[PDB]
Amino acid sequence: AALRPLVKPKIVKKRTKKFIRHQSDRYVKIKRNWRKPRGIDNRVRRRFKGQILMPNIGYGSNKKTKHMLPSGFRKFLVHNVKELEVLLMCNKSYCAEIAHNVSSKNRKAIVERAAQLAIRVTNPNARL
Amino acid sequence: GVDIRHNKDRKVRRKEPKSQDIYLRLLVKLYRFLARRTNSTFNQVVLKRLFMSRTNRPPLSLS
Amino acid sequence: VLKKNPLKNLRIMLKLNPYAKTMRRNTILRQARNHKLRVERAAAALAAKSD
Amino acid sequence: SGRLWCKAIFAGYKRGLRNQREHTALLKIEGVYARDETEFYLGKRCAYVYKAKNNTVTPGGKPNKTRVIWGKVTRAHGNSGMVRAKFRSNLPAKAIGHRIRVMLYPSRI
Amino acid sequence: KGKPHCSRNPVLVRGIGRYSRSAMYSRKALYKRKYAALATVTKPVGGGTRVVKLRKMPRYYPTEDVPRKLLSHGKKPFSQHVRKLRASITPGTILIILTGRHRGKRVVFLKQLSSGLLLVTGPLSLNRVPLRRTHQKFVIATSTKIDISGVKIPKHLTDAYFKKKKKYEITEQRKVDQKAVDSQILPKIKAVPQLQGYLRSVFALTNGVYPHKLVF
Amino acid sequence: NFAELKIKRLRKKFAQKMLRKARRKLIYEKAKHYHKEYRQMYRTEIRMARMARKAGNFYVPAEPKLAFVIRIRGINGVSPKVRKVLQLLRLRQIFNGTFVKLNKASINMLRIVEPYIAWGYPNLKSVNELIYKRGYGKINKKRIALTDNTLIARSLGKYNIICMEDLIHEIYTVGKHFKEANNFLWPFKLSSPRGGMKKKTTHFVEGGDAGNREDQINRLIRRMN
Amino acid sequence: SAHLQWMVVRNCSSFLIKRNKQTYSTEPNNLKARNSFRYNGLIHRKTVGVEPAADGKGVVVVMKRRSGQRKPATSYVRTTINKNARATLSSIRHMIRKNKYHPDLRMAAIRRASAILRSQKPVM
Amino acid sequence: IAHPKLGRRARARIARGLR
RNA sequence: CCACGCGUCCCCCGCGAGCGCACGGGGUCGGCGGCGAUGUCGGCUACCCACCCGACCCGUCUUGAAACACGGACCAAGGAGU
RNA sequence: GAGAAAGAGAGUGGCGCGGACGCUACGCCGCGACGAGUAGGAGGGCCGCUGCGGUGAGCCUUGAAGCCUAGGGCGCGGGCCC
Ligand SMILES: [Mg+2]
Ligand SMILES: [Mg+2]
Ligand SMILES: [Mg+2]
Ligand SMILES: [Mg+2]
Ligand SMILES: [Mg+2]
Ligand SMILES: [Mg+2]
Ligand SMILES: [Mg+2]
Ligand SMILES: [Mg+2]
Ligand SMILES: [Mg+2]
Ligand SMILES: [Mg+2]
Ligand SMILES: [Mg+2]
Ligand SMILES: [Mg+2]
Ligand SMILES: [Mg+2]
Ligand SMILES: [Mg+2]
Ligand SMILES: [Mg+2]
Ligand SMILES: [Mg+2]
Ligand SMILES: [Mg+2]
Ligand SMILES: [Mg+2]
Repeated sequence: AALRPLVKPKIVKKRTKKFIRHQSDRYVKIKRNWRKPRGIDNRVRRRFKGQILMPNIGYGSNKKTKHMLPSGFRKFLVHNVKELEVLLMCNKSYCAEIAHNVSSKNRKAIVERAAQLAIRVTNPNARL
Repeated sequence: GVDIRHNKDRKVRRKEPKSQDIYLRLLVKLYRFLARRTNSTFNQVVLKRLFMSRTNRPPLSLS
Repeated sequence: VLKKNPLKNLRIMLKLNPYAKTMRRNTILRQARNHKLRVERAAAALAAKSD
Repeated sequence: SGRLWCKAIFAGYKRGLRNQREHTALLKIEGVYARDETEFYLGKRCAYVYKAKNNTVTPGGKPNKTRVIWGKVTRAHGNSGMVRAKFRSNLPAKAIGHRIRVMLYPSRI
Repeated sequence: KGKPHCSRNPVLVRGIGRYSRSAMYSRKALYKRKYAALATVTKPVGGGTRVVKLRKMPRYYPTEDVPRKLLSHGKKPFSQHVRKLRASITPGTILIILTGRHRGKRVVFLKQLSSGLLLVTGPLSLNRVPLRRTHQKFVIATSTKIDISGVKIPKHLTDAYFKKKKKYEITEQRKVDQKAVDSQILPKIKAVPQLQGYLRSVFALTNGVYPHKLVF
Repeated sequence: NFAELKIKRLRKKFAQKMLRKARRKLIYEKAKHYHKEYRQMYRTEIRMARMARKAGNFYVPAEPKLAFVIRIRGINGVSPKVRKVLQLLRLRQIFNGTFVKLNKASINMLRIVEPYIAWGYPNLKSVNELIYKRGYGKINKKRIALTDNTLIARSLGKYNIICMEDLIHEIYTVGKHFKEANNFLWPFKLSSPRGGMKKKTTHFVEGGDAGNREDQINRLIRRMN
Repeated sequence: SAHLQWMVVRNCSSFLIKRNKQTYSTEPNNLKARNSFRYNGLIHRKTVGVEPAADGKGVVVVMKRRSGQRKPATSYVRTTINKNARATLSSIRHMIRKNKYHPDLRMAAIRRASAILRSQKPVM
Repeated sequence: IAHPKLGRRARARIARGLR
């Protein structure tokens, strides 16, 4: 089995779809990253019915289950082995993640140090 | 809905000084405690006066 | 605190109003006693039907 | 060795004229046609049973193609014995006018 | 210490005693009943005497630990809930089992077991239904009863007797209890005409047959 | 030594327990006397109507002094005079409701607002279930739901109002401190009327729901509550 | 003093590390390794620290002494504890409790000693 | 009796008489 | 009947113990059942397709734009309060 | 936390070595009511880009920047990590 967290609440998320920016589906020049549109006759901005939704604050996640992975953990981006004695104490809440640019002969040292220190790694078998 | 007007809904006054001075903020940490935890209102006035701006606490003279 | 309903729930009602216990005792005694009295008048009327 | 489910038809979602709410099915049960008469079916497990392409499990048996979406019957609707159901995942509109079984087993009799 | 009495208030409705506080002062007779005012063992060792500490300190501490829950009151465990039947189910009632592999079959109900469940046999000579438990909710109860009050159900069969162990092979005392209760039930239901054919037959719904309209 | 400290704190804890128990006996016998007073108030009007009828004369009863006022029409498009009188009657949301004692200033304030409200003369059962089910208190301008008698007694103890049924007695028998007790009560937030409204935009006389239905408000509190 | 040093080290220190909406402090004598006034290992007159030994068994417990504050070489005292897991924790408990030596974090030291001993008994 | 200062001896007398 | 006993002066007529049940400062079970190694189990989101309800194309000037108002074929880089 | 201006105040005579979390005080927590928005104004950005002083005994030929991706994800979102 893996390394189970301390507490594992049911993570209720209010919305699972992303917010695509209005008329991102039309053009290639319009990238789908959300921009609140300042049009004066704009059908989305003034909230018509059946239109693209807007990202209000009320879609914000619960603070107890925010940034929380489906395993129950939270990430922490780790570059070297000296950044696992940091999570030596946050064993049950915060899990480690190895950076992309980190070499193989250092990534496996990170992985076996985290296996000693009982810290779950999100990507423990990355390159090899 | 409710027919409130939300114009003056937010009190404008300071919660903290706009200074990153650290001796002033340690005096704030002492008088936050004394104003929160005594019943004397001298400490609340001294808390509110450490909060202020340079042009709100003008220098009185020795005269 | 969660507001429990004093009209449905009973010990909240007694927590707010301890005389409500004797008003709701005396009225259950009253309902049962008047019920017995009306059943006795109905059975006496059936005896009058037999006579 | 016969049928143990009443026949019901998924008429539509619970809807208004310019809005529908897909969390609540409208079920039309055969034979009951009044609110005086719909009282027996409140709280019954209802189910939309459908087949598929690839095999899935079947408890108390071996895997086959058939699949379900369970639910329950919540409250009457209208005056013609129409009723509301809530399924644990919302019904596809594939199911409009197709047989939902409405069981008997949460009995109160 | 004295021998305990029972509650001198007869329960009128739930939560309300039939006698007020002064009447219960009188009935309890408080007027004449007034009043006024570990961790170490020492063991011998072949040395001296060693003061062993039981309840030792823990060997390990987890790096992060949950707090204690808030205390709430009415949330009893399952084994001490209050158990209810429906009104339509009395011992002797014929039932229509609706959910198991014995679905649709008509069955004589015996008694209300300790964990809420019903005890069941439509006798195994008739419709191949053993001494089984059945859940109250999952069962249509018809209005067909037998005069079952003069039977002796064995006292050694409860939830701990029917609860599953872990190929399933029928033990001997299952057969012995099955026979010892069927020899008491089956002649009692051959006394009612056409009842054994009813209990061998299965319930089913055909066309034009609606359970709200039909009385059973 | 602490052989004195623990017995002194036990004597203090026992003293405040005995004080609380005497307060609960006070609240009990006050609620009993209030029940007797309501019996006498209800039978007095019947007895006087009977004596007037057997003397042949008529008996105009006491013109009612306590109304319950419900805002039935929404925020949008309200004349400003009606706006100001509604927000002195503390009917801001739709389907709110406040108790209001009646006199010459108050009745005329109510009939400025009259197309926007439904107001009537509530029964003792209406006053009861409004205080028990929807009755919260404006404590330190927060809306604390009234769960104990101490929430009422810490704010209204100086008007000799120490429990919830004493608050009910004040509201129903409009007393000296009706202003203070009613203003302690937050404006009631009733639900939409179960069964419905016959017509929102017309007076009760004209086959509608606005205006002064007199004691038919006790039909309507029961289904907005 | 101590608060004066904390008002400087609280945001612009090099042991501080801020990413993934978390914050930590990688300083050499920090129980629980997190950025706080309570646990900081540089700004107090008295401080414990729990480190694994150079030999791969047991815990070196670091104490900050009282006299030589401005003398960083003869400021810290090491004690190596290479025992069972019960008496190692009992020694750290007595050392921080019965000296009345900064008892804010006796339990944090016991957690950290236990986590080191967990990591120091062999792997599954 | 039930208000604190003036009913102090009264509540004390009831508390003694309960024995 | 939310009334408790004693002792005295007056008038008119302050610490008793023990347990236990719970309509009592927000859910628990000290209750269970199934299927699981080459075909199944879980992944809302992201790939395709289907169905129902909704659903006019953006910017802009406007009292009012989907307009039979003007600008816009598509894309990459540059591009405007210094 | 308790309906009631203010002391679990001091004085003078008649065995077992045990007790969770916390408090980046710019932190953490508790109560209530509230949430429309063009022109506009303000706040917060652990949103983003390029360069400089510090710093991470940072990363990198055991493969950095970039680019592609039906893969796993986080955040209301800007975006970001794999
Ligand atoms: Mg336009
Ligand atoms: Mg417009
Ligand atoms: Mg609103
Ligand atoms: Mg506004
Ligand atoms: Mg403003
Ligand atoms: Mg209008
Ligand atoms: Mg209705
Ligand atoms: Mg359409
Ligand atoms: Mg233009
Ligand atoms: Mg122009
Ligand atoms: Mg024009
Ligand atoms: Mg304009
Ligand atoms: Mg045109
Ligand atoms: Mg033209
Ligand atoms: Mg033009
Ligand atoms: Mg053109
Ligand atoms: Mg560009
Ligand atoms: Mg807004």
